[PDB]
Amino acid sequence: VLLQRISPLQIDPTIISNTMSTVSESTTQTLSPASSILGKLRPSNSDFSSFRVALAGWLYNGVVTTVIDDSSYPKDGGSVTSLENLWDFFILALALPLTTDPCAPVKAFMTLANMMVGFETIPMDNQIYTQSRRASAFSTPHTWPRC
Amino acid sequence: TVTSPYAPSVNRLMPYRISNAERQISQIIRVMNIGNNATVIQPVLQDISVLLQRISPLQIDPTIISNTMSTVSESTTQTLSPASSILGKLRPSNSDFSSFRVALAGWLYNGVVTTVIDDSSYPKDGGSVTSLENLWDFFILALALPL
Amino acid sequence: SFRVALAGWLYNGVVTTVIDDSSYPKDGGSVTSLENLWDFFILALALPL
Amino acid sequence: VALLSGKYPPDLVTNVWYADAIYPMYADTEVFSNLQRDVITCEAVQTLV
Amino acid sequence: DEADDATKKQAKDTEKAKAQVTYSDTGINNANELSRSGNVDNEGGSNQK
Amino acid sequence: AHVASHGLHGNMTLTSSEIQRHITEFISSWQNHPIVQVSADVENRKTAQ
Amino acid sequence: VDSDEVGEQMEPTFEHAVMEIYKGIAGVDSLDDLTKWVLNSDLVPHDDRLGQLFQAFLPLAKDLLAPMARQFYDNSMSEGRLLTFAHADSELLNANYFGHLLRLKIPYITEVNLMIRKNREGGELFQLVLSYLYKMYATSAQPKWFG
Amino acid sequence: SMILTQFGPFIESISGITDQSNDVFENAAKAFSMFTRSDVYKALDEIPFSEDAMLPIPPTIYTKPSHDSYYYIDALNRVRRKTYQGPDDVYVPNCSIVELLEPHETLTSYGRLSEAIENRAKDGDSQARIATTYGRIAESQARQIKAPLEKFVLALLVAEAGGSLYDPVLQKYDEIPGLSHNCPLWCFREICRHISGPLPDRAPYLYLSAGVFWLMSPRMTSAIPPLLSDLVNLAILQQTAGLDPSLVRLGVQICLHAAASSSYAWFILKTKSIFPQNTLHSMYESLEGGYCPNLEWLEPRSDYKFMYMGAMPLSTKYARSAPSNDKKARELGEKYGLSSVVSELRRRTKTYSKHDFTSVRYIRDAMACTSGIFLVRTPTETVLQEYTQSPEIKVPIPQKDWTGPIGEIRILKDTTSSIARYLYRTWYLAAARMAAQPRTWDPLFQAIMRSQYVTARGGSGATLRESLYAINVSLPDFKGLPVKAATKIFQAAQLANLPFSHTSVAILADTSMGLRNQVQRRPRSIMPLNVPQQQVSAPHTLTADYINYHMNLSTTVIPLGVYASSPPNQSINIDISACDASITWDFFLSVIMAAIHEGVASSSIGKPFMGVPASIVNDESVVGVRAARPISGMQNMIQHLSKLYKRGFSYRVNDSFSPGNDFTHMTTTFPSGSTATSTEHTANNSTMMETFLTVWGPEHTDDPDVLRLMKSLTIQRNYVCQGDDGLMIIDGNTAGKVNSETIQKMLELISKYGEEFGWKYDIAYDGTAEYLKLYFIFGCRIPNLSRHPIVGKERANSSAEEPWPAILDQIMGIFFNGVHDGLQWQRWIRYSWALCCAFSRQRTMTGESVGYLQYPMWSFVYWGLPLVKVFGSDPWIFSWYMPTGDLGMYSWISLIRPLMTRWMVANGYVTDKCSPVFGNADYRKCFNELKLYQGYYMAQLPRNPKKSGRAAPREVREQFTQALSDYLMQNPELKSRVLRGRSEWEKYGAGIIHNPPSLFDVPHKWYQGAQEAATATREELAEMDETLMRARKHSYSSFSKLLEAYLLVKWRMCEAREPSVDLRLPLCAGIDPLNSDPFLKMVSVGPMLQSTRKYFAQTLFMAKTVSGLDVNAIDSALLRLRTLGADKKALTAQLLMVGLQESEADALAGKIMLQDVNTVQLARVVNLAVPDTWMSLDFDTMFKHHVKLLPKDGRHLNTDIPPRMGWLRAILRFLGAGMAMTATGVAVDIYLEDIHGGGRSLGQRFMTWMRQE
Amino acid sequence: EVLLLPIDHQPANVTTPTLDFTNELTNWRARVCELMKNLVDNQRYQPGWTQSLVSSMRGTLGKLKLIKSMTPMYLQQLAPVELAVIAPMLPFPPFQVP
Amino acid sequence: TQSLVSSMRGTLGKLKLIKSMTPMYLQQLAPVELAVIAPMLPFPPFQVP
Repeated sequence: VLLQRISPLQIDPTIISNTMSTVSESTTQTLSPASSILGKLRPSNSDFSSFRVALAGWLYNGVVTTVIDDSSYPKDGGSVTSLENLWDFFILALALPLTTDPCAPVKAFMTLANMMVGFETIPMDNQIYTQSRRASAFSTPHTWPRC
Repeated sequence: TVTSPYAPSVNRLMPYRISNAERQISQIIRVMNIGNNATVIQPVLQDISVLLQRISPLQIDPTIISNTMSTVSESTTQTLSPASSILGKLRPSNSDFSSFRVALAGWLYNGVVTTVIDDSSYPKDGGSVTSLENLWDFFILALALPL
Repeated sequence: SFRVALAGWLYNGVVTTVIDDSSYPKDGGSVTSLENLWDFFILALALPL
Repeated sequence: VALLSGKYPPDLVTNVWYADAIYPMYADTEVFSNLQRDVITCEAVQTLV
Repeated sequence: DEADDATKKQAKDTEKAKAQVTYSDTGINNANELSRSGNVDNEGGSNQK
Repeated sequence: AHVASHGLHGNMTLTSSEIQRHITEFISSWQNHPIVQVSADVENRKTAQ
Repeated sequence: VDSDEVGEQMEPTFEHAVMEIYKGIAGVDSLDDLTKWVLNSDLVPHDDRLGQLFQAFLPLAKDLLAPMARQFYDNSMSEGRLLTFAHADSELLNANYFGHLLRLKIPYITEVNLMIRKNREGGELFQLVLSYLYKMYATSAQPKWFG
Repeated sequence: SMILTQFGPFIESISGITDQSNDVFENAAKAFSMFTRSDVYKALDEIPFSEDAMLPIPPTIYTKPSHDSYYYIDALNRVRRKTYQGPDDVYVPNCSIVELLEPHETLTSYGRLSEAIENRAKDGDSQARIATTYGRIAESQARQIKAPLEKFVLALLVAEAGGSLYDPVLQKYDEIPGLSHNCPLWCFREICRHISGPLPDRAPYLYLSAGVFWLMSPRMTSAIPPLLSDLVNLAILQQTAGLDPSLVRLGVQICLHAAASSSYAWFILKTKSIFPQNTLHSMYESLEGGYCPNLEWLEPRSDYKFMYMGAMPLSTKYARSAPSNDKKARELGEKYGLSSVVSELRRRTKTYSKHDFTSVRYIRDAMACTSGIFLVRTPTETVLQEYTQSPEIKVPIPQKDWTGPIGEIRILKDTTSSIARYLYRTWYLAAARMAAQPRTWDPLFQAIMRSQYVTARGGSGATLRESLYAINVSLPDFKGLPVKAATKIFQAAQLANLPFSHTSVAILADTSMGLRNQVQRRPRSIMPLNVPQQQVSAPHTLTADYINYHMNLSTTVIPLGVYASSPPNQSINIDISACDASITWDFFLSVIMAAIHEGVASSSIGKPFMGVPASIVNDESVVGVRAARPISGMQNMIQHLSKLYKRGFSYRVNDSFSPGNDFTHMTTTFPSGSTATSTEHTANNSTMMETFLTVWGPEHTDDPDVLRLMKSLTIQRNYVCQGDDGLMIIDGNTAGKVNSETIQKMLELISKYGEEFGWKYDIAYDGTAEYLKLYFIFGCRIPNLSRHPIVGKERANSSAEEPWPAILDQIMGIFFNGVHDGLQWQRWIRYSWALCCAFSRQRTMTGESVGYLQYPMWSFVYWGLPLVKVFGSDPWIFSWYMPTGDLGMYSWISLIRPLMTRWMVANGYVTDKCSPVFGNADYRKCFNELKLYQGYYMAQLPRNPKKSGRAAPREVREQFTQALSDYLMQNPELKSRVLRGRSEWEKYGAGIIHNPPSLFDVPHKWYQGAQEAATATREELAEMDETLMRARKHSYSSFSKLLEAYLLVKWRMCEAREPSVDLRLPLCAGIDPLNSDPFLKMVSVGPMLQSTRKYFAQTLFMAKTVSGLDVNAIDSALLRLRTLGADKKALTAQLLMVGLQESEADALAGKIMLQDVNTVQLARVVNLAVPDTWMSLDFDTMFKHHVKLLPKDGRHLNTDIPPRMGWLRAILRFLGAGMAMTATGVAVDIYLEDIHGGGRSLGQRFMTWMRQE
Repeated sequence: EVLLLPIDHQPANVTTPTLDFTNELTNWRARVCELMKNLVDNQRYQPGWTQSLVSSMRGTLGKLKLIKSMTPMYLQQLAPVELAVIAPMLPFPPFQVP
Repeated sequence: TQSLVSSMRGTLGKLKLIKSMTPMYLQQLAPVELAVIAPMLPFPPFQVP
């Protein structure tokens, strides 16, 4: 609330539609990436209180460790051929550097490794934390793979 | 686990142990009874089928393939739809899904029962490889045969 | 239960004292299920009496 | 269809699930009676010859 | 049954519905348990008459 | 289907015959089903044995 | 209105209906044995004995008291507005007592007043036990300070 | 033969023999109206009977004592009935009605009460008050009937005398018996003959809007109309559903013994569990085979999504392991002298052991043969019976376990041995993470929830305005406005400017009693609350909705019970007797308010809610010291709710049936009508079952069996509850059915749980399942036919009834109720024709002219009446699954259109203009001669139109609208968003829609909705009458624009679909090869297998999709603007009418363009809707898989669609589905024959239709 | 003391099994699907479609190859274990030709 | 079908080059404001590197 009172930025409410108005495609295509992310993210003005909280956790990395829940993750492993899961990966790849957990790089790595399972495999740690393990599971220094 | 007491017995009597010859003779009697009778082995096989439906942690969830075929992309003016065609063709017969568990239970008996697929799944002399109908038919049957 | 556990030390030679099966973890249990972790704690703290 | 679509529970532990699912069928003594049935079968056919 | 009887009296004297210190329904098998019943005489026979 | 092919296609009209030709095709589709031709609920003193 | 103006007009004289309670438990079978049996012999009661007594006491406390007290309170409503004292507020609540009820208390201790009062009906411990039962049947509201 | 003489042609116009013309239908209506009651009963005496209908009737029904010993007077001057057999014995007796009447002026042997009794009653004569109470309650009991019963009987006669009926599926006549076999008709006319006697009149009473009149024979009893209603109910339900004659003899024996009793309705209430207990609750003792469904409640345990695994054969280990039913059922049969009927039922129930259509049919017959009256009693008797109850809290919380209070509320210590700690913890955590989400902090959501309690029969506005008069504020009365005094909108309007601390006293007023009646149940009593206490009761229902959607998330239908009753699984039906008399402040509301006060207390520090500011109280909670800590707005509202629920409720009581008995009293029951009612009840059921399964189970048993059971039986997997009912799901293990004895030990333990802290779990373990009064056996639904009676209508008030243009609509409702259950269709549809034509003509009394108001059949055919045989076609040609509108109209007209044209050139009406739809034949002459157009356009005329019309003063309405908008506002940021959107709309979006749905028409819409209860009589009714007359005389050109746009589309059917389910399984009762059509549709199409609240909630495009203004209009208007060009800023302006925040509103308006919507979405564009009959069936299957374009002939260049505007595909699927399914037989797949204009010209015509609204 | 299986079996060492794509069945689906891709890419026998349909075919088949289904994992390394668990508790004992 | 390829690449590039003052806010002004705030706290800062 205090950073809302002092900080000089607000919503520019119409960027996400003014830009991405000028996207060009046919109407014959069944799936529209523009409308996909443009209705899959919602600005909604209440996101900013969460944003100023995420900014404010930097003062107390020691006692609170802000992370991202399971419900914002693709919750199935996703698919690279799936456009909406690709956009979900885009949202996470932007979001994840702002939090204060020490394991955000391997979150960003194993999210994409969840995104493609079947195009390849990578050498890993064990038979428990394999490539199809949930992205949020690691969250610790030792679960960082040698890969 | 099961528990038996380690104590001095009260000298009871459970008559159950036999040799292998009696079991083999009883196998001969039962198979001789069952010989060339189609509708006799089928309730036993169905009993093992419903028993395996009881025991298994696996739940057949056929909507997930509709979920993943919802995100494929194509044009609209092209009116041969492979995704909608395979959703219609992947719709089974009169809501049966027992046949998989029955086929899985049929591995217990080859010497009396040879589980073959129906001739009705074969695409009715239609071998037209341009017919995407027949092409999805070949795909379905080619996955189904090694079971 | 605490006092009869403290009391069975006297009369070990006729009656013994055990913990029931009902306070154990159900059906084995995994080291992932947090309730079974705490149940292992409760059991392992209760057993040396 | 059953080949292409298959789903586990989100939190399944094998020894837990198979313990709960395999235990209550073993309170049945149905298998033991067929042994004595086969005894009487073999004794009857040797008696017959 | 005597474990059930002393268990019910234990529940009556703890004044709770479940006797917490119960004498039966443990996980410890006691199928070779024998008490001094009136079925047997001193010679070791039945007491029907 | 051949007499209906002699029926002119653009002048389809509901008749009772038009109802029950689809009834016959439906019943034949149910009859040619691979499971219901062999499944039957009642035993025969042999299968029950 | 005295607290037992409704309590004295029972043709069984309701105190003589709670003098009946000693046969609910086979080992009790006497009123003085009941008064010895509920208390821990320090004039603090057993929790369990008093709980079982309330288990027996509540059907006598509800089944007749609420209808006939509603009758008495409606008869008093027919003749003027008054000041009606009683104990155990839910008596005034289930018997649909119209009017402002408020829950007050003395700035004193009351149980030793129960123990000093001579020539009261029943035993000297009977009064204390019954007083405990009255404060059981009461709710958990504000005592609100009679001043 | 008499009705044969007047209905020579008509009775086979509707039995599939001769062609149905219009003229004979109106001749039939003439003969229907020009008719009387002596003709009724001489038609009844005309028929003979065939020696199975006859039964002896005891004369002890008739000679009866007086009502003088039945009532008495309260000490506080209230009339009250003296009880004779239990405290339930409080009703109307069948006695002494002859001597309380004065004969009518222009009638001879009928009449009404003498008035001097009521003069003395208004003077206070005691016996006169008793007499007028008895007379008016008998008036009320006879008031419960929709229509004259005689016309129902005559519809039975004119339908039934057509005889046997051919079936086009089975190629046979039916084998149901005719008139000469029913005990209800013969016994009915026997009762009327003996009661009337040799007197010249015959009808024992006449129904009238002004009130029922009685016949004066000395043997007349007062409870004869419900007996006659039960007779005519069973009289219909034989010959319209195929009941056997024997169980109807049983049911009428029950009814005659009921009318012979002391009081009728008391015996009916106590008798209601004979047909289920001896047939349903004892069925399938030892089976041998059958076929049961195989379902699976899937892995998301709140999805209500079902994959039907197919049929499964049965085995003898699936016998009834439920406990015995001998003792209590035979004691019930002995207790009321009815051992014979119980012995017969327990005989014949044993005789069935095969799960087929016959056994489930017999269970359907047993369910149907019970009574269907409405239990009517005096309102004072209700509010002194059920509102005088307190729960039995045997183990309360000890007083040592609460802290020092904070304000009014003490807090639980957490080291408390009582059970309520877990309840405290659940509501604590739920309030905490409820206030943690910012979705509660949307001010638009604030406006939604403030608008939310503008529903649910708001009353007590009088007591609000005089309590507000007592607390000394100035008051706008708004003189000269029609309805407003009886409105909750006025309640909100008076407190649109007022401070909270100046209104906190006014939440202490009393509460009005609104009454309803039920089928075989005691009359429920809804109550409203005034708007400040409905306003302050918010965070309670916030956390309740949180529990029911997030935490325990149990429920808010049909294959729920199909899964529960499936044989290896086992169900337990758990109710409570009288839920609302249990939630008191003693054990619940103290803990509830403490936990909702403290759960928010971490997140709430200085937050204000709308309306309420902050405050401060002290606490003894830090008992060594005492301080005072400030209080936030959540805690302020909870602090105000605390004294209201702690105090008790005051209820005003005023009836119309006892002369001036007004009183208020204290009652500690939570109200049945509130926003926080049902959700809180569900949350409490779920939490108590959770506390059970968590701690209270293994704390109170011995064996490992029941505890080893209940470890695996948590609420997230096995429990569902909605208010009254709860339900176990007991999973069948690998050994099959769970052992029963463990379950009986468990359920007596649940009964202990009920009795020990103020509950009463009505536990019913029976091997079957009920849920929301829907019965399921072995995965087969039972249509209960008692709870949809044809004749009865609940009228708990003696207020005069609305005239003729809506009784016909309730006949339509009777038809749809008969549709949704498994009734014999040959004999249901023809009887529906009989009723439908029986209520056609009206015989007005307008000035200077005797006017006749006549509907043609075609209005009803527009409303979904299936035609039997039209234009020389085959009889019984299509089904009743037609969508009741232009869709179904189109469907059956386009099935038969070339046969139509051949009938057109017969009796030659030819004009050389080759129409694209009928060719050489015309349409304008004949369809007006047949008055196809007249009925077709009369169907869209609005019915029962009451209007304001008085030209009220505009300034006082304008300040009323302003006060209403002030009530609509709490934040002017809402006003900023919507006025900004109005500016954007007046820039761009205005014009091309002709009707924007907005949020400031919503005060105008609230006024328009508030002005619909004036019940004014003369002028607008005369305007509706002349509107119908000028609609009748007006000759018409062509059809609707929707229908003319549809008539270019053709189709082509071939290859009936593969089967969906196995036919050898009984899916629902009453459907089989014998009930050929709807069963065959059920087999071909397949059942829905969804809850459909979830599925149709997926359809609504807005996320929360609530505003108070029919959000379907929002989404439909958005999609109309989408297809009609309209650059993005106009779409945002249409959404800024709602005004979400404009940033995500801009985002949603950007999304709507490029995303391809669901098929069901585009229905609302063209104002299409799925009709009610289809949700039993699985529809989405045959939409997105079977109706299709690019037919099997190939492509045609007329079967083309342009690349833009592919919204047509949905509507082509809808119309093809309607054509594929309205016909009888299998739902055949349907292919597109060409559309005659091209998709461009066709969709251009739809553009031109949507140019207007 | 032998259950003759038709498909390859090995036991899983984990107790919380999750997805991988290495068995005969997932291999088999991948094999028949990539061969279906060779069918649609056969240049002298099927060029007579539209390229939009060809790319939609390739996308549908590639997704159908990389579908996520626990059925082949179950059938390999879970199901014969409980087949062995059940197999003696039968009224009709097994009867197997090699 | 290559139009979605082209529109994907265009959506990516334009989404890369959207304007937003937020990154430079975080890079220049927000730690300055945060440092100005940081002593005026009831709960003084407490960091782990």
